[PDB]
Parts: sequence; C-alpha cells; structure tokens
Amino acid sequence: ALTLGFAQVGAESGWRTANTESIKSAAEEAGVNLKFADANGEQEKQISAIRSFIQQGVDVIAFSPVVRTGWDAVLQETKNAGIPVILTDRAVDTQDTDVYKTFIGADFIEEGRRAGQWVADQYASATGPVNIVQLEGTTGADPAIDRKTGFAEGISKNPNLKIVASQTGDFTRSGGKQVMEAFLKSTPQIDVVFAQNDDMGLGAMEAIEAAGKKPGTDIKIVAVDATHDGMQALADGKFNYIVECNPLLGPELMDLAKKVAAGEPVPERVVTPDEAFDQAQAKAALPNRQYKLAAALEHHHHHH
Amino acid sequence: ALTLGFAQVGAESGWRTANTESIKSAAEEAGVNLKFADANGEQEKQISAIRSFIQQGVDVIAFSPVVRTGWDAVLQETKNAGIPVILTDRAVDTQDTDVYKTFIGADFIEEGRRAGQWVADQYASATGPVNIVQLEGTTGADPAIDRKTGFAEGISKNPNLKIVASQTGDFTRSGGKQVMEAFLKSTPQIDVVFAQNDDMGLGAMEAIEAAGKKPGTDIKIVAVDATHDGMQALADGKFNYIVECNPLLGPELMDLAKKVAAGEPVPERVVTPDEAFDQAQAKAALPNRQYKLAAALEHHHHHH
Amino acid sequence: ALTLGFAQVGAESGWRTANTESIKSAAEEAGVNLKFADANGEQEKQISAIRSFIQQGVDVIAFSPVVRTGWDAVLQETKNAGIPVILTDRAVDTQDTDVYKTFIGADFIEEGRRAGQWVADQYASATGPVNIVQLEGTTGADPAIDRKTGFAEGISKNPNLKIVASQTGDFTRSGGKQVMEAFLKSTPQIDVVFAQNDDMGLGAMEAIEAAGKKPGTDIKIVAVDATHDGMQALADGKFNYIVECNPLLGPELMDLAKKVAAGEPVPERVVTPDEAFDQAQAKAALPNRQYKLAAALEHHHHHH
Amino acid sequence: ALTLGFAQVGAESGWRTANTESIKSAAEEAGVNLKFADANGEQEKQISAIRSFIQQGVDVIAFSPVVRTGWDAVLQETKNAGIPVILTDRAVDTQDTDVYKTFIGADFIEEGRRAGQWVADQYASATGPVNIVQLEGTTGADPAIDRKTGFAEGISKNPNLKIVASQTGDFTRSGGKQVMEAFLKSTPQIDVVFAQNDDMGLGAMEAIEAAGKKPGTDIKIVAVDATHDGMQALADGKFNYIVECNPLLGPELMDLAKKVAAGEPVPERVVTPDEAFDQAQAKAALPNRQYKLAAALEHHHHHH
Ligand SMILES: C[C@@H](O)[C@@H]1O[C@@H](O)[C@H](O)[C@H]1O
Ligand SMILES: C[C@@H](O)[C@@H]1O[C@@H](O)[C@H](O)[C@H]1O
Ligand SMILES: C[C@@H](O)[C@@H]1O[C@@H](O)[C@H](O)[C@H]1O
Ligand SMILES: C[C@@H](O)[C@@H]1O[C@@H](O)[C@H](O)[C@H]1O
Ligand SMILES: [Zn+2]
Ligand SMILES: [Zn+2]
Ligand SMILES: [Zn+2]
Ligand SMILES: [Zn+2]
Ligand SMILES: [Zn+2]
Ligand SMILES: [Zn+2]
Ligand SMILES: [Zn+2]
Ligand SMILES: [Zn+2]
Ligand SMILES: [Zn+2]
Ligand SMILES: [Zn+2]
Ligand SMILES: [Zn+2]
Ligand SMILES: [Zn+2]
Ligand SMILES: [Zn+2]
Ligand SMILES: [Zn+2]
Ligand SMILES: [Zn+2]
Ligand SMILES: [Zn+2]
Ligand SMILES: [Zn+2]
Ligand SMILES: [Zn+2]
Ligand SMILES: [Zn+2]
Ligand SMILES: [Zn+2]
Ligand SMILES: [Zn+2]
Ligand SMILES: [Zn+2]
Ligand SMILES: [Zn+2]
Ligand SMILES: [Zn+2]
Ligand SMILES: [Zn+2]
Ligand SMILES: [Zn+2]
Repeated sequence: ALTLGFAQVGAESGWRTANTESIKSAAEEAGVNLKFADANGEQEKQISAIRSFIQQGVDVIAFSPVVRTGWDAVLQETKNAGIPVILTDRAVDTQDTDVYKTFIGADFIEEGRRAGQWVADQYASATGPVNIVQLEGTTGADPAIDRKTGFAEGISKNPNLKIVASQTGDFTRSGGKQVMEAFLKSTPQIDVVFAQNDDMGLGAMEAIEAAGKKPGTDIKIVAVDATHDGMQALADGKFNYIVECNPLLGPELMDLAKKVAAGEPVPERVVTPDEAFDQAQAKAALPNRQYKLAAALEHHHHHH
Repeated sequence: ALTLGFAQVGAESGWRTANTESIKSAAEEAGVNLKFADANGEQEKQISAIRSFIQQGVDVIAFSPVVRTGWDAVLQETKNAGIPVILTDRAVDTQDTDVYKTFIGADFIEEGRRAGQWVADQYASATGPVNIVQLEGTTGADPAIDRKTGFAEGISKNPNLKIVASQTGDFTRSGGKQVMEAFLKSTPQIDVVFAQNDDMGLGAMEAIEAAGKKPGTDIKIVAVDATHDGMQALADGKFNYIVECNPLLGPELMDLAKKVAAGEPVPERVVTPDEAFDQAQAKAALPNRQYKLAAALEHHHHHH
Repeated sequence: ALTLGFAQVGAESGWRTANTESIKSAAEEAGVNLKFADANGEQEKQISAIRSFIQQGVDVIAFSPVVRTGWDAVLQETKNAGIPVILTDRAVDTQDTDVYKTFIGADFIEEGRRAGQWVADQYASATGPVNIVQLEGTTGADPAIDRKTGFAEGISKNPNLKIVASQTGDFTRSGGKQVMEAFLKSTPQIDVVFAQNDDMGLGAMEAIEAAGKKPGTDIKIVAVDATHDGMQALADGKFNYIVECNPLLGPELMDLAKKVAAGEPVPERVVTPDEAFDQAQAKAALPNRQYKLAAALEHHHHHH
Repeated sequence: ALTLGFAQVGAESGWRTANTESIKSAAEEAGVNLKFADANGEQEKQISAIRSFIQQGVDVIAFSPVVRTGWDAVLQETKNAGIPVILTDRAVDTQDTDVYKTFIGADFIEEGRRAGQWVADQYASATGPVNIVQLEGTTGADPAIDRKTGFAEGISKNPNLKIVASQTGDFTRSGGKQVMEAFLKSTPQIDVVFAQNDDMGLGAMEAIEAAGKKPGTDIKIVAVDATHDGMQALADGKFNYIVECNPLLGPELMDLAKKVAAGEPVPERVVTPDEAFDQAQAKAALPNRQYKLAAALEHHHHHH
C-alpha cells in the first residue's frame, strides 16, 4: 500500500492542530502509511524532513511551506528522485516547475478582502476617522502576505478607514497578546482590530480585557480561520466577524496523493471554500461543526 | 419595502422548479415584494415580462436568460429606466456595457468537465472504443453550450472515448426519453450516456429500461444537476455519476437585490459551488438535502 | 527599445499565416523587439514558449490561445513576474482576475450568425428539408465554439434548415477535405456546407469536385475568414458566401503593447470589424485587399 | 417597385448634406421611389412629413429624430397604419415599442469618449490646470446628449482637465462662431475647444482667427464628424483631432428598407464604425474619401 510523507509547519495555531488531525486521521482511513513531520515553525527542519522522505523512498511527498522563499533546492531534489509533490495550504515562490503536481489551499487574498469589506461596510457612515490595528502573520508566509494585501484592498474604498499600526505576531495567541499590548501602548485611538488569524485575535482580546475594557463593543475584532475557540468567542460577542479558513484538507489530500502516485491526472489548483460569520451565525454554526466543515470541503473548486 | 421582478424561464426540469421555489420563499422571508413571471420556455414572453416590470417601476429586476442571445433592446431599456438588473444562473451574450450589476450562477463548463473526467477515469483501461451518447440542453442556453464544451474537454485525452451521437432534448424528461430511443435505434453500441441535466437522464433511463437493458450497469449514465430524482436514481444504482448544480439562489439573490437597490457595491460574478456523487455518496447526501444545499450556497465565491 | 513576446498557435490556415505576417512586420515597423514562437498547434509548446518569455524578461507578452482551457498556472506566473499580457484573436477561459490587460479579436459568434442567416435568407422558400453539413474548427478553440453557436442561431428560425452532419476538421484544408469525403459517404443529400474557416471549405471544395459534383452550384459553400484563396474561390463561383475575419492585428497590437508597457490605460476589449461577400462583391474586394483590410482594422471598436 | 418616405432633419450641417446625398443617391440606385422631407431643423414639420407619408400609402417610412422627445403619437400612428419604421442617425426616447423595426447610427457616447480620451492623453503631464470649452449640439438631440456624456467621461480621469464653459450652438458654423466669441468674451484662459460637430469647430476657428491668434497652436480644437472641410482644416493644422462620424447610411438604409417591407427579419441595432485622425492621418485620409467611407460603412456591426 501507499506511503506518504507530510512535512507540516508546526503547532502555532488551532487551525494547524486541526489540519494536523485532518491529515493524520485522513491517512488512517484512506489506508495510507503516513510519515509525519513537525518542523516547529522553522524552515530548515522542514527541508530536512523532505530530504529524509526522499531518503526513505516515499511514494508521494506533500508539505505546507512555512514561507514562500527558499525551496528551489529541495524541490529540484525530489524533482530528480522521482517524487511527486503536492502543495497544501501555503504557496511557494519558485521559478522552475513541474516541481510539484498541485496546490490545495484557501484563497487568502479574498479572506483578507472580505474581512476588509466587512470593516468598510460597518464604518460606511463614520463621520470622522476610524482606526484599524493589524496583527500580521508570520512574516514571509503565503497567508500573511496575501491576507495583508486582500484586507488592504477591502478597506481601500472607504477613506475614513486606515490601519494605524500593523506588525507580525507569528500566528500565535501569545504573539497577538504581545503585539496587542504594544499597540495598546503606542496607539491612543483604536476602533477595530484585524487579526490575520483568530489565535492572535484571542491573545489581543485578552490584552484588551486586561487593560480593562471590552472586546466586541469598544474595540471590535475581525479575524480569519473560524477555529473552535474563535467561533465560541465570536458567539459570546467578543469578536464581531470571522471569515472561515477550512483546515480539513486530510481527505482530498489523500485522494490527490493516490491519484498522483497512480499517474492519474489531477487539476493544477484546488481552492477550499469559505464563508463568514457574525455573532448570530457563529452561534448557529457551532453545532456539528466538524461535519459541516467536511461538507464545505467536499464543495471545493478547481482552477484549470 | 423593496419590490423585485423576476422573469423565470419556465418549469422544464426539477432543477428549475426547485430554483423557482427557492426564489419565491427567499423573497417571502427576506421581506421582498416579488413579482414573478413564468415564460413557459419562450424568450419573447420573458422579454415582455421584463418590459412590464419596467412599466410597473420595480426597484430591481432579475431574470435567467433562456438563451444567451437577443436581449440588447430590453437590457438597454432597463438601463434607461434606471432599474438595476441582476442575472441569475444563465448568461447573456451582450454587446453593451454595465447593462447588469452582477451575475450569480454555477460554473457550467466545469460541471461538464468533471463529468467528462469521470468517464475518462472509468474507461482508463478500456480495451477498445467506448461509445458515448450526449443528451444536449435547450440549443442556445448558457448551460447546454458550456456543459457540451467542458464534457468534450474532459474526455478529450482518452482516445478510446468518443461521442458518436449527440442531440438536444430541451432539458426535459420527455426530451431525453425521445432522443434516447432514437439513439438506441441509430447507434448499435452505447456505453455511456452523458445527460446535460439529469431530467433528460431520467427520460433516457426509462428508454433503456423499455428497450430491455439495465440502466446504470448495461448503459452507464452521468448527468448534471443532482435533483431530487436524479439523486434517487443514482442511489438506486440506475445512474452512475451526478455533478451538483445548486438551485437555491433565492437567499443570496435577495442579499444582492437589496444591496444593488441601496446602491451598495457588489462583486461582478458570484459562483455557486458544486460537488459530485457516486452511488454510495448519493445515499449519504440525501438526508438533509435542503439544509446541506443551503450550506453549500453560503460557501459561494466571488469574482471581483 | 521595447521587447514583446508573441506565442502564436501555428500555421494551420491562410488566416493564421496572414496574421503571423501582420504581427512580424507590425513589430518590425513600430520599432518593437519581437520574440516569436510557433507552437505547431500544441498547447504545451505555447505554454513553454510563454514560460521562456518570462525567463527572458520580455516587457510585454501576448499570445493567441489554441483553446480556451488550461492557462491558469502560466497566467498567474506572468502576473507574478509583472509582465503585462495582451490576448489576441482567441479567448481564454480563466477563473482568475486581471491576468491580462486587454483582448483584441473578432466577434466569432456574430460571424457564425451572419453565415447562418445567409443560409436562412437563401432557403426562405425551400419546398422541403434543406441539408446542412458543418465543418468544425479545432475542438476547444474560441472561434470554433462561438462560430458553431452563432451559426446554430442563424438558421434557428427556418425549420427546413437542419444540420445533419457536423464534425471537426482542425481548421485545415486536409481536414475539411477528409471530413467532406466522409460526409459525401454518410449523408446522401447535402445542400449546404458551412465551413468554420474557409481553408476547410477549400478542402471540401476539392472533395466535392472529386466526387463529381460542382461546388458553388450543386453543393453551396458558406465559410468564415475571407482569406486570399477563400475570396478567389468565392469570385470563381465555387463558394457562395464568405464572412470576413480580419487577420491584420499587427499594428494595433503594437499600439496596445506600447501603452500597457508604458502603463497607459487601454480598453478591456478591442473588437475587429467584419463584412460579408457574395461572388460579385468578392471580385470587387480583391484589388487592394491588404490596404482595405488595414483600413477596416483602423475602424475597430472598444468595449470599456 | 418600393416607395420609401424619409423625414430628414434639415441642412444645418455638412454631415447632414452628405447624409442627404447618401439617402437620395442610395434610393436612386436601389431602384427606390423616394419621397424626401427636410423639416428645416424643426420637429413639427418632420411629424407633418410623417403624417403625409402615412397619408400617401408609403410602403416604408424612415426618419432621423431632431431630438429625442415627442414622437409617441406619430409612431403609434404609423404603428396602426401598418407602416414599418426604420430609425436613422438619431435615437428617439419612447416607451412603447414594436413602433419601429431597427435603428442605424453611430455610437455618439464613444465618439465623445475618444475625443475626451485624446484630450486627456495630451494633457497627461500638464503641471497645472488645462481649460476646456465645449460647443454643444442642438439641445435635445440624441448626439448632443450622448457626446456630452461621452466626452465628459473621456476627460474624467485627468483632474487637470475641466470644461470651463459649454453651451449649445445648433450644430452650425454660425452657432460655433457665435458661442465661440461669447466664450472668447467671458473665459480668459482657454486651452482646448471640443466641438460636438466640426461645423461649430470651423465657426469657432474663425472666431479665434478674428481675435488674432492661432487655431491649432494656441487654442486646440477637437471635433466630431470628419466632414470634408473639417478634414481639410485638420490637415492644415487648425484642428488637432477629429473623430469620424459616417454619414453614408444611404445604401444600408435601402437594404434595410427592402428587408423590412418584404418581411425579412432585420437586426435590432446597426452601429456605423468610426476612427479618428490627427493632422498627418487626415492628410492621408482625404484622397478618395467617399470610397473609403463607403467601405467603412460596409464594415458596420449589429447588436442582437
Ligand atoms: C491558513 C494557514 O496558513 C494559517 O496557518 C495557521 O498558523 C493560521 O492559524 C492559519 O490561518
Ligand atoms: C443550469 C440551469 O440553467 C439548467 O436549467 C434547467 O433547465 C436544467 O435542469 C439546469 O441544469
Ligand atoms: C479566428 C482564428 O482563431 C481562426 O484561426 C485559424 O485557424 C482560422 O483560419 C481562423 O478563423
Ligand atoms: C451625427 C449627426 O446626428 C449630427 O447631426 C449633424 O447636424 C451633425 O453635423 C452631426 O454630428
Ligand atoms: Zn475545540
Ligand atoms: Zn463552513
Ligand atoms: Zn475540474
Ligand atoms: Zn476536486
Ligand atoms: Zn413554498
Ligand atoms: Zn446594444
Ligand atoms: Zn461591440
Ligand atoms: Zn456595439
Ligand atoms: Zn458561460
Ligand atoms: Zn422531490
Ligand atoms: Zn452539495
Ligand atoms: Zn469578495
Ligand atoms: Zn457573497
Ligand atoms: Zn514580411
Ligand atoms: Zn487560478
Ligand atoms: Zn472562480
Ligand atoms: Zn477560484
Ligand atoms: Zn468568445
Ligand atoms: Zn495569397
Ligand atoms: Zn473588409
Ligand atoms: Zn474607446
Ligand atoms: Zn482602439
Ligand atoms: Zn467637399
Ligand atoms: Zn473612415
Ligand atoms: Zn448580425
Ligand atoms: Zn448589417
């Protein structure tokens, strides 16, 4: 039977631990002998997992690139070993191809854009300036850059909206906590927080709590992911809006791995769907969430 | 309160009546004064419904064009009355600009492509020629033309697969029945039927039964829509593969109608998701179909 | 000075070589460093030409897509290199946004419609059925699909006219010849031939001659392009009707290449005019054809 | 043989006398018994010509509406007499239809837009304000309103450009002369003149001459039509840019009249092509102009 090697980022994230369960249990039903790597968020241990996959004679290799740059070498290596690659979740910035067989992930630019468009459509009648603080993702990672851009454009057509402060927090609760108290520190007027992942939004929520006033009413928070704790916080009113990012790639990852090993053809991009929730919708969405997320993913779409 | 005019094609198929239901009840519960016209499959009756919408001063107008061609005059008229137009499900082939504000529908080409690729993945080891028959949609309608193209491309890279017979059946059961009895006569070896809507496949299914062969095993059937009866046939083993086309535009149609009336900006295309089913998956998808469909639609995506 | 890359389809037809000439000499006289690739009718060779354009750092890239499908990856790549793209003559069916800056071509649907309506206006008093045979273009290319649709609609309101046989001939003389000898065998009564490019009509003309019937009077021919030899055949009475498709994009292609490179804004579609000819008009149009064609193109129109 | 009644505006214009020759001589070759009316630019004498056409038993009636409003009565009258109507050159603003069989004219909005886009692309680096004066067409006529709008949008994206003064001049030389000396009078800084027809541009040219400084260098003129004297003035350098409007409808008017009488079907809109000239291009365009214009019109396009 099939043997798949997967080189995962780390466990910075509730999304990432969800995603890791999806890959582990997905391999476990698909009948796939999975060999699984956690690079603790650092690129070179991921590349070493890759080389040890080539070095084991894996039939397929798949990973999610921590950040975009610096994979040419190891991708040409699997290139030459005869190892198909399947990209998951995050993109790589490479300039020679047939280095991999497909890329399955969300469209982060549009996640940012619909967060930005929510912000813009709330403050559509703000008489004066309305002040945005951005908790940014691990500098260099596909999602941080794309959500960066997309949210920028989403707020781009209401001139009252501008981002007063925005700096990186490594997609973490403690990161969001930390940068959120730095911005509590310097910025004196903060209306909305945009958290590139809702773990950082939860940390920032604690920082606002600690300063003594109320996430969800005084400072509004908008975040990306739709994690369990994200959604419970949104339902409780301490977030305002959350845009879904669907971590349950496991199963279509296994389908794709089988098709790429067997030499069946597979589409060049697979995009996972998203929706967004306000408070009420989140409180409706929680029941039987993992089932609903799996149906959501079965509704992915291809780019040909 | 808002008053919206909708000029529906007709009731040729279970998909169309599903969609008509979703629009009537969506207007009913978003609070919208709906004025609804049923053109009985005739373009000239749709156009005259539209003209009478203009003559009533409806605040938003929306329709689904029977065929791509011949709307120039009436769309310039709605432009010149100042009535925002929203397109639903089917495209128009127009030579004027900003004559409608957005278009919410499925990606018909990709539905055809995913059916054609199912045929290709089944007959990947076909010893000799494999004979496909195509039941085509209302000649002139967006979905028929696109589904033809996509299915053509999906089988396009397995030379054993060839479409020997292909003719229109007007998206109706009786049409598919009739064209299928003609195909049983003319073509002496029939391996697969590709039914552009699964209503025509149900007609063809009856024709196969009557002729003394067994649908789903002697002649395989692949179809588009995933209507109620489509899915029942698929679960009973009498179809082989169905690609979903999601009729429940009602609610997002109302969202868009409100914001274009209010002059809010809305994305220029809204694409409704799709999934495909084999027999087993068909039996699982049936249980809370209307709820699941509505969730699929809440996972749509924009083109901006 | 400016350097432009153009990836042409191939040389399947007199129209295509006409167009290739117009591009080479237009670049030569607008002062443009042209790098020109001939893909011999194969998509994968066009894509690789494009990738090598990126690898050369060309300032603008332009091509004409063999078929609508399968450019997602390479167009996102040109996007990500920052190379403006200009589409010429044939459309792409893409699921991404602003991946090209403008599209300059003819209106293929209307060419098909004007041929179909000529057939309809000729056989308006046909006593009984009138039998049409269609020679179809490269399955998958914009012009073939559109011309099919338009011709379908043009005959669509005279029930005597019916297309009994329709099959692809790859826009080549030998293709039309071959498919026409097949049509002479299978269909026993043939009144009209609709040749999606008049190269396939010249092939069919030879097939009619060889079979012992007289093109232009026994079997009538209607075709699209108005190539040199098309028009000669039309004037000799061996064709009956030709619709023009104007190959001389060279010069306006250079205009657009310069302004998109300079970052000037340019309209999103540029449509090249068409006219149709009977025998007499064919004999008049021949004399200063290249000059007249160039004037027709200077009368193009924009969609903004 | 056929009898056609045509109700022409008047003779305010070099374009209109050209157009009138086109209709008279076009009828004379097509074999059409034309009965021709000149309303001296005033609506009620045109409507009286119409009634006398109905009152004569004409087989077809065609006109060009001086201005958009006030034709409902007489169009319902020919409506009920059984007289097909063909619109030429100018549109009517009516709200009940099948009152006429087609409308053949130029797209005035785009004529204005490409004049505005020429202006905008010259003053692309103007360090400070650049000041536009508009000579407007007969208030109420399709072309005046549309060119109004189109030119507005063409200048719309260079903020240095604004129209300091713009008022009506009845599409006349004396009108342009008159309004041009009124604006010589009030506006103290005038860089460019936009003349909605180049007869008014010629009058304004004389007014500038008379004040003692130089059309074409100090005040630039841009006009619409491409009349004989317009083009000679542009070639002489006293205009800067002229956008073609093609008056030679005669022949396609006769084709359409025959098809509408015989009950053949005709497309619902016919759009006549345009190009624009700078000095050099005008000096190239003049030789054999009437022939070139006729070829231009044979390149019209339909809206279906
Ligand atoms: C979408 C993924 O790339 C992101 O990675 C995780 O660390 C974050 O929680 C997710 O948003
Ligand atoms: C996609 C829709 O336009 C189609 O219309 C109905 O007639 C068919 O069942 C659907 O597939
Ligand atoms: C319109 C063009 O794409 C077509 O390409 C050539 O192969 C044919 O002759 C033309 O009609
Ligand atoms: C286009 C026509 O409507 C206009 O009428 C004439 O008076 C002007 O010279 C033309 O521009
Ligand atoms: Zn949990
Ligand atoms: Zn979801
Ligand atoms: Zn696909
Ligand atoms: Zn898929
Ligand atoms: Zn109901
Ligand atoms: Zn139009
Ligand atoms: Zn057009
Ligand atoms: Zn047009
Ligand atoms: Zn479409
Ligand atoms: Zn049912
Ligand atoms: Zn579904
Ligand atoms: Zn969006
Ligand atoms: Zn939406
Ligand atoms: Zn040459
Ligand atoms: Zn894409
Ligand atoms: Zn899409
Ligand atoms: Zn997409
Ligand atoms: Zn097209
Ligand atoms: Zn030649
Ligand atoms: Zn021509
Ligand atoms: Zn333009
Ligand atoms: Zn142009
Ligand atoms: Zn003259
Ligand atoms: Zn011209
Ligand atoms: Zn036409
Ligand atoms: Zn015409």
